[PDB]
Amino acid sequence: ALPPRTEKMAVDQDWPSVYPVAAPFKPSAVPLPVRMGYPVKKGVPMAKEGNLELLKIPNFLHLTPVAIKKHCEALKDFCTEWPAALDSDEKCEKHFPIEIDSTDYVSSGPSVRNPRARVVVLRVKLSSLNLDDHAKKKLIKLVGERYCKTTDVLTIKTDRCPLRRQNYDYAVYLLTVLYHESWNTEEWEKSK
Amino acid sequence: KNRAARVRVSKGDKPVTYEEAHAPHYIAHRKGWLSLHTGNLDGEDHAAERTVEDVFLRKFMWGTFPGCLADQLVLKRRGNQLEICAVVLRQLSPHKYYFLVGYSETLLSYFYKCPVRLHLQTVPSKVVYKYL
Amino acid sequence: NHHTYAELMQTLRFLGLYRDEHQDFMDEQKRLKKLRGK
Amino acid sequence: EVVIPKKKTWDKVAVLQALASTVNRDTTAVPYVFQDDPYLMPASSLESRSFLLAKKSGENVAKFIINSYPKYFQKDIAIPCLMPEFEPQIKDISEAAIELRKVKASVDMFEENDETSRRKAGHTWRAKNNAERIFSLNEHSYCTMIRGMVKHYEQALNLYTELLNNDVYTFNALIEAEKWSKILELLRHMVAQNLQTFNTILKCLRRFALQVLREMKASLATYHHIIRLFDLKRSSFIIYDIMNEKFFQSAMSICSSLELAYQVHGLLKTPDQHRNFYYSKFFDLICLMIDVTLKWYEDLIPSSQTMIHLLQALDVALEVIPKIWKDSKESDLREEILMLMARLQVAFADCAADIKSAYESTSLNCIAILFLRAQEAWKMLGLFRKHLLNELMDSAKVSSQAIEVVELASAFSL
Amino acid sequence: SLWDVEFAKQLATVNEQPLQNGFEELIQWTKEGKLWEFPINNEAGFDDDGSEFHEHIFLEKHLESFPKQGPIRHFMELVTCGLSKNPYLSVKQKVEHIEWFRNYFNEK
Amino acid sequence: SFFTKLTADELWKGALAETG
Amino acid sequence: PVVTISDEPDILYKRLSVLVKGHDKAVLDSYEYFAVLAAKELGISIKVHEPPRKIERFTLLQSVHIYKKHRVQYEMRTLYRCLELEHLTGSTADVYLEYIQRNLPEGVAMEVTKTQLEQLPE
Amino acid sequence: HYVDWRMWRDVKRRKMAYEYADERLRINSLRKNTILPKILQDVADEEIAALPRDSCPVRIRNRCVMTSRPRGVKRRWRLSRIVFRHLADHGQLSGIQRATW
RNA sequence: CAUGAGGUGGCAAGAAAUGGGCUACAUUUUCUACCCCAGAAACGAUAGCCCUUAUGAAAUAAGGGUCGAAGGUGGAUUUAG
Ligand SMILES: [Mg+2]
Repeated sequence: ALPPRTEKMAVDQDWPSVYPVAAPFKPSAVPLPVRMGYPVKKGVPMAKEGNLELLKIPNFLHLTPVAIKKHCEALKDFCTEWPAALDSDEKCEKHFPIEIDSTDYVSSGPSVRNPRARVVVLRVKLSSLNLDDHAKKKLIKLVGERYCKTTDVLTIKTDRCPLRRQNYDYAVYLLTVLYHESWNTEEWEKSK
Repeated sequence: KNRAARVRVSKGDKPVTYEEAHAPHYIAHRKGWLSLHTGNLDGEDHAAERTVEDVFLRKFMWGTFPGCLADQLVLKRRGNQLEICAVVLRQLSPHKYYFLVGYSETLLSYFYKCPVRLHLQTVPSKVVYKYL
Repeated sequence: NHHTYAELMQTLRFLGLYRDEHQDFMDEQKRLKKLRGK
Repeated sequence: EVVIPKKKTWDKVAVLQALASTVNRDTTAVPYVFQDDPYLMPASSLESRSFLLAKKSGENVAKFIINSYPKYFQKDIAIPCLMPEFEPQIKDISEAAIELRKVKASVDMFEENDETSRRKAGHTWRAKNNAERIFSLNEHSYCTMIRGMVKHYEQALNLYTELLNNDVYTFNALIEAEKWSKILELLRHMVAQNLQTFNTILKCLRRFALQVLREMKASLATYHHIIRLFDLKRSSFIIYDIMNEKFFQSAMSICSSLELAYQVHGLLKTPDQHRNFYYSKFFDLICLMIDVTLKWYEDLIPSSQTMIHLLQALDVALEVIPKIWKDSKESDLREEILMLMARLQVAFADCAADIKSAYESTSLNCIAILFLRAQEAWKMLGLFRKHLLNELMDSAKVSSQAIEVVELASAFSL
Repeated sequence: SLWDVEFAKQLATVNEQPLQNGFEELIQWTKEGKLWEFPINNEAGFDDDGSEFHEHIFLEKHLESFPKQGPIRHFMELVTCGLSKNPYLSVKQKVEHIEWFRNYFNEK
Repeated sequence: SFFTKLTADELWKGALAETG
Repeated sequence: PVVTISDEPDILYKRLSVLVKGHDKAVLDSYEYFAVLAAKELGISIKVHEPPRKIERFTLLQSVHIYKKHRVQYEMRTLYRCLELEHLTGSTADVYLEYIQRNLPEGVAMEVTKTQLEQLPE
Repeated sequence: HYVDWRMWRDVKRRKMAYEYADERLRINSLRKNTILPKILQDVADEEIAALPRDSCPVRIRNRCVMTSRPRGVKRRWRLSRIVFRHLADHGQLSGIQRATW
């Protein structure tokens, strides 16, 4: 009774302040004569005031492209600029050699724990090692299934230890000791 | 004949809502799903335990909003945020209506272990799409 | 757990905050069986 | 080289208190505690205050089941801390309260840790026996037996008199003990044996001048033991010091007894009962001193004393009377609206019949007057006689001899 | 004592102005903790006491080394590398898995 | 259990037996 | 506006990938319309492509009893989207991706991300 | 408050397979070897036999979650082939459609 | 004080016929190579026992070993496209 905000809202009034969060529909607030439903064979599609699917829409009425701009005037900060690293990544290679991944699988619902969120594969190009003229050759022969030939990239993967922050501490440790067992000369390196 | 989710034509005096007038071969063709969650996309787990909670919340609220629930609910789900939306008839006094929001909000907050927020909507009469 | 789900709904009929139609359907029907039966 | 930039640690959940600043509290709407359809929205204050209470009995009823049987709710799903519940228990069950805990004092005895813990949780005549048994079982033992006894100023200072015999609650039982030299000699005695201690030692002088010209500059709660005496942070002080020319709710009483309120307006950009006195007693100002009235009408109560000063704003300055009718309930509230149009062809005579349509559920006799200005007016004259004149003769001559049958009894019932 | 923490209670009442907008439900909801601690790292909480890639994966420090060339020790290296590839089991239950196996081959 | 339990408008239809 | 920077320089990401995974196609091309306008107001070099969908249909029996010659078959149309960002810092990404995950839609738009930080070794 | 006595025959077989799961993991880690010769591997074979019924995970028969059919079950959504089909036609699982191909 | 509940063991093999399909009865085939320019053979490959393996408290399934049956395109009749 007395349906508000829709005979009483004016234009040249700010909508991004009306729907601050994502919300459900709440048709008495929304001033559009939007319609829903597959109509009957001689009828109009359904109203706005009593629907179900305009509330079953995932509802991108929050965050209009003016709400996007007017949010980020307090969110252009938190943010410090990208270093002028002289890109195409080759001059970001001899600065920044190794490459890693650390994924999250954001689900919804009650809990957070996805056990496929500790997946760490660590990629290193071999042209960034620069201390490998024979201890290149047993790095390659130690890792059987890795080190492609068309691209000289090493991918060591760890999913043996439950936390993501220590799989990274596992990946860095097998990169450092296989490098040293490569620079370890062995007794039977000759008798081939 | 197949009788899966249709109501059957009888006369001219039987009213029916948009949803249950629609047969189940129109589920994403002409209808929406009544509950949204991240379960059935592949390969995601926690599709399984959620739907035996999803069936409670429309069997809970069929009894705690008794005689007044207009059609089925909408059970949105945003991360760790269970969003129930409901359209309900204009038959009860509003002092009762505000009671069972915060009754059911903090009893469904402390069952799912999430926050739960209710958004009611009031319609005077049951909205009828078809006089079948 | 099916006790957790089904006994909480027992007490929420007992405190009368949730009015279910199935167990209403028994205790009215069980009223009219004990008038004759049993 | 390329130098890597700064790990701008982005101040957690304040990441989205940053966004809440951008959204303004919008107009044209109810406050957000309620629901957004018109039926569940309230209309006036009595509905809205009850409704948040009606929401509140949602909580305490739902909570009660959780706390009276928690074994429905021990399925722990991750984790919020969201889950329900002769020496050792004597200090443990002193934390979960009283009378059944403190009764255990002598069956155990048949130390000073729970002699100043379990002997505090009462505040108690019979449990005052164990209060003097405190060091018969320190400083805290003998302290607030009397600071918890300025409520349960007599038997408190008498125990402050009987503690000098052999904290911040030395200065709280004795803080509000005519009496403005012992008051002097109490805060010289504070070095003998705060923003609360000084804030209690003028609460008592408030109810029972020359010490009130002195009590200040020895801060927010150090003003309500001052602002009761007269009757930015610099722009509080440039407001408050120039007021002699828990916190605010008196300052709308001074500014209503006397641009003056716009100094308070800065601290608003910095209770449910007195937070209307905030707003109702502010609207009486901005109405009196028009364009700046019409904006502030839309801003305050959309998101009986407020409509007894509402209408006379329109007196001193014309078409918004049928606008402001529908917010009366959203006789007495129905007559001062009917005062003003009796003091124009289309919009004024309609809503008086809606006051009549209000009335079917100095008042009734002023409905015929504005209506004929711009049949159904006579059936009010039928009830003026069973429950003014010079316009009834006016409307008869223009509307003729059957209306010269109307004016015949106009002098007969005089 | 009680009087220091009760002044943390009645203090909360004087500033508790209502929620008033759509954002401060989300602000309140993790100041308590029912909402998520956005951003999501999928391992929030969940520490295993500073586990760190040598307790989980080198079960040498809990072996209590026997005569190594005996057939029992080769069976313990099988069990050790099995417990190595667990992300499911923690390090307190890995040593407890050995602990039952320790009280068996002293018996047999 | 609870998950057996059902509405009324299915229950009277299964108890009245108004169609063959 | 309170941020309180410290001693410690960046973690520095490169080529953050976002796989938004949905059911309704009309949400995701309205989700990516937000995400290009959530990211090109931070000047972020961005591309979008659509991975092919995996529709995992399964079958079920129709009557409660007999009649294996009568099945009904169900399906999941579950769709995809990539939000291939490139070369952005560790502070900026985790606040850009904040505003993304805070305002991802309802049940539709499951999301998967890859994070590749670069990081000088020892 | 399980829907049959039958489910509560089977709840007992999932909790008594769970507390005795550590034991069945460690004693049956002592058989499937080539090493530790057969006398060391045959007195461990008696102890599993004297460990009871209702403990091994083979005695579970994997049942529907609310109407307790033993078969016709769908593992991903937990429920049998009828009552899952009851909800999918009112549109009550996220993204279940009729397949028309 | 049972037509309910709980425990251990057991029940599913064929004088026979019949329904549905696999394998075949082969030269458009059989074995290897290649998976489509060859070269050899001039049949059919179950079931049955035997040995390991998998999974499992505990043996059904796979693989290998041996045997190499009935089988020569099949009546009235009938099915699908
Ligand atoms: Mg059919």
